[PDB]
Amino acid sequence: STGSATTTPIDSLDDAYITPVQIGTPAQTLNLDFDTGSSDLWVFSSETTASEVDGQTIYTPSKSTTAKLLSGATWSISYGDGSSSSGDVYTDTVSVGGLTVTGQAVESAKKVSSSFTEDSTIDGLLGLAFSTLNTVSPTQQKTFFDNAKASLDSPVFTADLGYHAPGTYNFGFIDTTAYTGSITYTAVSTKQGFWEWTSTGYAVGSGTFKSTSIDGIADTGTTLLYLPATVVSAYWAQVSGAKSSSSVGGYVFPCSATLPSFTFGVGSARIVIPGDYIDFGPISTGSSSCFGGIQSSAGIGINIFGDVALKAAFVVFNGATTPTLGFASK
Repeated sequence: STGSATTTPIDSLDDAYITPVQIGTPAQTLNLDFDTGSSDLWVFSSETTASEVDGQTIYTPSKSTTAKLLSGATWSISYGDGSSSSGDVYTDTVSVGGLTVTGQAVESAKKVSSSFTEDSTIDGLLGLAFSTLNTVSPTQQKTFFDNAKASLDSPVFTADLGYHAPGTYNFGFIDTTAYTGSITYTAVSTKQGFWEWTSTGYAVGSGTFKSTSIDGIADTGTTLLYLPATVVSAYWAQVSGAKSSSSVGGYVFPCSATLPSFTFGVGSARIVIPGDYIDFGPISTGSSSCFGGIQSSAGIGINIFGDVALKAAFVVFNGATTPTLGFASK
C-alpha cells in the first residue's frame, strides 16, 4: 500500500504545516502537524477542557463506531518549545492520503497548553519519530508509520515541504519526479528516538564550505534551523545589523536586509537553503526588526534541522531494519 497527502503552511511564514487525517468511522477529518521529532498522535477532542479549545476541529470518539477506549492508558507530553498536552487514549481507524491503519492509538487531549489553544489551525500532532519516544502509559503505543510499515510497498515516508506553498507527505514510495539529481543517504542513530544524523558541514552564501560534523535531528515539527553557536554567528555576521537579542530570544536582523543562503552537507552532497527561507518577518507587527530562521541550539542540547532546512530538500525517512535518511535537492 501507499499514501499521499498534501501538507499546507498554517500561515504566511510557514510556522508549521498541517496535513488532513481521517479518524474514525464515519471519518472525522482533523488537520494534524506531522512531527518527525515526536511519537504521539494526539488530537483535540470532545474530552478537551472546553476553555482550552478555541477554533480547533475536535475528534469525538463517541461518534466513531470503530473507536475503543484503550482502558487505563494515559499520555502526557512536553515539547521543546515548552508546550504540553495530556489525556487518555482510544484506538481507531486512521487514514492519511489513502493509507489506512486500523487499531491506531489516538491520544485524546484532556488538557493542552496555551500555545495549542491559541493556534486554531492545528487540531493535533501526528508523531513520526521512533515509537520508543511514545508517551502512552502503561503500554507504549506505536506511531502511525510503525503500524503501517509492514503493509507499505517500501518501508519509507518522504517529506516534501513547500516554501510559502503546499507540499507533500508520501508513505510507502519515493516519487522520483519530486526531486532533482540523486538522493544522498546518510546514517541514522535511533539511540535518542529521533531521526538523528550527522551533517558534513556548511557554507554561508557564496563562501567556502567548512567541513565539520554536525549531529542533529530531522524534525518537521520544529519551524527553524537550530545549529551550534559558532555556525550561527558565522551566518549572521554576513548580515549588516544582525544581532542576537536576549529580549527577543534570538538573532534578529534589519527587515531591509537581503539574506545570504545557507548550505548544509549531506555526505558529499549539498543542500542550499535560499536566503528568503531564513526570513521570519517582523518580530512584532510593524517592526523593522525581523526574526531570523537560523538560531543557536546552545540552549537546547541538540541541533535541529527543522522546517527551514527540510523545506529546501526532498527528504526520505527510510524505516528499513537499519534506518537511514535521504536528502535530494528539488
